[PDB]
Amino acid sequence: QTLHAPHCEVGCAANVARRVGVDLARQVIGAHWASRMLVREVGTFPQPLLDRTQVTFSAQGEGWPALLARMTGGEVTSRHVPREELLSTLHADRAEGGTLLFMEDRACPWLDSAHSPGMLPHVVVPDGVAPDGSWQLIEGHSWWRGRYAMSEQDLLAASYPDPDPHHVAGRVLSLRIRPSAERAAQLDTLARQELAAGLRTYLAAECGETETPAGRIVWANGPQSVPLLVERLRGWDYLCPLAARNDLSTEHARDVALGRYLFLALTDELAFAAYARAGTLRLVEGLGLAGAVGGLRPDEAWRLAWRSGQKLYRRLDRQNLSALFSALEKAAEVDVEYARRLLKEL
Amino acid sequence: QTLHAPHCEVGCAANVARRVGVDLARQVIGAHWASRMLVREVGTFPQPLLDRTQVTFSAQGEGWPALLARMTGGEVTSRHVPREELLSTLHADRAEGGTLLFMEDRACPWLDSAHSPGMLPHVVVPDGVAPDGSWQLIEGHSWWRGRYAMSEQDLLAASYPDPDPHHVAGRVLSLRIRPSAERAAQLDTLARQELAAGLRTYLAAECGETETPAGRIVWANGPQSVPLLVERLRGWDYLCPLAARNDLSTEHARDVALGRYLFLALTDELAFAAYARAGTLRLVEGLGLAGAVGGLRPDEAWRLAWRSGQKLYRRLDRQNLSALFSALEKAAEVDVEYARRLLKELLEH
Ligand SMILES: CS[C@H]1O[C@H]([C@H](N)[C@@H](C)O)[C@H](O)[C@H](O)[C@H]1O
Repeated sequence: QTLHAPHCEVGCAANVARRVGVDLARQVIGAHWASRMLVREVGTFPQPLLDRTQVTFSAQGEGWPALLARMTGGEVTSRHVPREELLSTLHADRAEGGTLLFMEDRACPWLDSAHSPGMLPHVVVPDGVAPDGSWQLIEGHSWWRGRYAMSEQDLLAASYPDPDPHHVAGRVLSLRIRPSAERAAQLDTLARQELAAGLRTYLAAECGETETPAGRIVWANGPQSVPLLVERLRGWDYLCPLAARNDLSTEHARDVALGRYLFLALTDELAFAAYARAGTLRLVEGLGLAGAVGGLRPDEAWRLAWRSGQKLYRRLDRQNLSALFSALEKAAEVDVEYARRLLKEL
Repeated sequence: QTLHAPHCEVGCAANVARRVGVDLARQVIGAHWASRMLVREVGTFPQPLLDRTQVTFSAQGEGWPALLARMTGGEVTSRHVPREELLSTLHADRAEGGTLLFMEDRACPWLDSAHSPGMLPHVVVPDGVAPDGSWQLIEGHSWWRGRYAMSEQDLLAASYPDPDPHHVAGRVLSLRIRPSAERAAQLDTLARQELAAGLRTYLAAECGETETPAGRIVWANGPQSVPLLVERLRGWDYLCPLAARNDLSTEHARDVALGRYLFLALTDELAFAAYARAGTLRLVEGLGLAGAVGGLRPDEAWRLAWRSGQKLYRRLDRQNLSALFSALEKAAEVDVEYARRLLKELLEH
């Protein structure tokens, strides 16, 4: 069965990681405990790519590409490749891992997105050639998890589109991640070391700020990240009375739709947090530390906040806004007690 | 009488600069020739603030805060002020320039945005207390330009919103920019220098890439900036059949609204391009190089691309889309002929 994740690129990496005997969810993502509030907002003029104040959450920390590489000793590097050389690079990558292949949503018929290339590009994992000569594409997104066959012709049609709004033209992420059999024996040892290192970064609770052409990017780590996030998201309660009207302007229905999109993107991050925290718990139990840390369930607290984000996205009103904030405050407080307990035991 | 520009913060800065004998449109913005395409796109994972691929244009280059500080010997300083120090900051800043005071759209009643704090915060220039106790606020955006009165009570309440989605509570940009007597006379000298420095940067035509938590940010300077923009903007032609197709789900309808927003944002940057270009013309004259560039009107070319964008909001079809594309290639063409002549004429001395 095909592995999946709330972020489809992580699902893809998980399938690839399994080929080389690496458990991404448990040993890589689960080994990296993180909690960060991120804000894009007005800073120093000019910032022409700053289209709106924007807030979200991330439990990805450094991210799986940096951690998958670190821990396997291998390599997760991105690159554009010319159409003549694409079919071969796929077979070449599969030997030592695999490829994340970027295409538009309209290039994947199962996505049902013919009339639009999507807000962001999509990603699939090519899994070798079937008897027919048609390629096997692994879909990493939980909503469409599985295997889809696509003719070879369509694969270069999909990977080199015209026009190319997403600059997706033959873009590939190359996972060269096969651990040497000595490194492979060190995986749980290294996972336990990454586990402690992320917990220390979490409790260090550092703050940061950068000025970019897309705006000022603010971030805050650690136990205060979710209380700071909730405080900031209150600023969007104006969406509730606006969305309860049926006679919205064109300009006003745009406000609502971007605010709603802000809450969809956050909901996917809460799903990811629940997925990561489960991986951490499986890593903890496999390390034999579960009985020492206790029965706290940060993965469950984040799942409830995910569901509550879904509920807000479907019906953007004040009761569901307030219920999201309260589910997030609960996840913040189970997180910090679990983090402190787990670092103590390590 | 109130100055204005298509970006509200630029119109606000023009008003503060006039108070200290500096013509922002001519000596600061007109003295910074620039052309740049910006893309935000997928880069290294993870990038949680990367919500969509996005492309836009900028003729602002380094931007007026850097230029206006350099040229005046002063500073353009951002700061959050506690409530009990806002009025005194407003009064104290006015002697050396003034203040861009940040505000939610709903704080400014003339914006008719009571329902929303806006996608972005707004800025106004407080302009003293009137003999009746009321405060005067200068609106620097062309569509609302003028002076509005606010009571001190409403100004304080509006400058400290709770909650504060935009993070603008007591946030001020302090423009301490009064030139010394000697600097005031060297002004048009420095405006001449900045014009050449900016022209040389435009032809250096460098590009860059940064990886941020908001995505990979790609930029390109030079004569290739507008053809590159038109190439990438072709990627959004899918918006035409998508709009007016009446079986639209919440997600595909969100795609249409964000596409239209992309071109609304772009339209403002073309109107700024026409505004900056025109400022470069008026600077080229008091400098006396008008005759030695010919009759090339980059302001007029860019103003035709601006109008071409506004057509797109009312009707978003392949024709108006291609009309905007052709208008943009014209302005890019005019821009490189004009810049090549003016940089040669500048150093001909
Ligand atoms: C409900 S599909 C959701 O994600 C899409 C795609 N799967 C990603 C991976 O590119 C597109 O960005 C869509 O515009 C967005 O609404």
